[PDB]
Amino acid sequence: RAATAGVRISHPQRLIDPSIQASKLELAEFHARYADLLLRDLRERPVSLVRGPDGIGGELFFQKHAARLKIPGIVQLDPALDPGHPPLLQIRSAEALVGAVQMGSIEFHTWNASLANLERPDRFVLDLDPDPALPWKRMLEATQLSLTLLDELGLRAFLKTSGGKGMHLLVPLERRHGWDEVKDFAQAISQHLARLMPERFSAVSGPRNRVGKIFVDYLRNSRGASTVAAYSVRAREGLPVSVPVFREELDSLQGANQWNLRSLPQRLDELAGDDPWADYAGTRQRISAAMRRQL
Repeated sequence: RAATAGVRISHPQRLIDPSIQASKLELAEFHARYADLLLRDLRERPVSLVRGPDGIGGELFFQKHAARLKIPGIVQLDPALDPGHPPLLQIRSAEALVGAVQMGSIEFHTWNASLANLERPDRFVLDLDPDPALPWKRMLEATQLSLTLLDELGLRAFLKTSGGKGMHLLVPLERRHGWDEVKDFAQAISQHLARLMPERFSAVSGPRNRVGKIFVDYLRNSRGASTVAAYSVRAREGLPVSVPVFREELDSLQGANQWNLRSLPQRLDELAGDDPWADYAGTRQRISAAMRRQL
């Protein structure tokens, strides 16, 4: 089990994705090999799991809580953090990560807060969700326009493909605001973009509210909500990976799912050390009165 973080994988040959002949064992090995990358996000944050016991051709279980865990190493958080439910979950090691895969996990989504203080988010996320019939170039322009606004606000943002159909923007914040304050700020950004360019942006959820447009989704900033971890896999055809990218290579992208679990190695080799999110951990910013004035 040297390639699976010491974890025994049952039914190693069952297929997670028949389209590319990706087995459960392959998925487990990917998580062992890149555990450190995924842990850059998962290590100190509560995590929600997307489990697919029958692969992507079957259905998916979105799990936040668990009473009994068969994942050696997985941490069960204090029930007081979410009364009336079994413990929340936290993965802090490769063993726990691979163990989750052994138990059917395909996706890992994290909270916008870390164990240091789960009542003060350390980031907010903006997910640009497009109409399933909108040209990719539209998402490209929408991303640039969103980044320009963030720059004017004086906020450093970190971009990554979603592995699905849109782009994700992570904005770190000092732990000086409550959940509501941060979510409302994110919503204010969405609404601002919607008022400036209503033909491009929407600040209201629901497909019928973004026909031929892009919804600047701020709802993942609700306490308990979560966002796909950078470098993690999506339970979709081709097993796409969510990949951090440089703003300078944004217009060179052709989709939000160009990279997958097998092409990630090529991506890492091409970068050869270059880290799109090199300045993430060192970023120190907070919500200011000036930012609220601009919005």
